[PDB]
Amino acid sequence: SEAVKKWVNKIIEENIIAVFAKTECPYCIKAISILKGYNLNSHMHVENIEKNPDMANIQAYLKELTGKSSVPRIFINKDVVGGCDDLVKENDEGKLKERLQKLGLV
Ligand SMILES: [Cs+]
Ligand SMILES: [Cs+]
Ligand SMILES: [Cs+]
Ligand SMILES: [Pt+2]
Repeated sequence: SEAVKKWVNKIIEENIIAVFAKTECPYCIKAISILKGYNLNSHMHVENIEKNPDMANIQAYLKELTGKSSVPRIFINKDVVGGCDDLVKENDEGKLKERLQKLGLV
């Protein structure tokens, strides 16, 4: 399905911070809260892919792009950050702030 891929691509390309998430997902909530703590709201988009008829196609494409089908799936300026554990590692080790600095976001 080209439509699904194009839809996912538009979300990633039109938002510097793009998070694919689902309902009642604690690690989604944690990752989003961490990102909002950098005052990134204006350049963030969160897409709930569970409330979507094509969830499985979206997840399969996210796995093709990132290696995992699970949510949260986090992209920053089209680069794959990964899941919430990946975000926590980057945040604790300073890489997240460097990412955001290079983008003029921090
Ligand atoms: Cs912060
Ligand atoms: Cs937003
Ligand atoms: Cs930090
Ligand atoms: Pt949005």
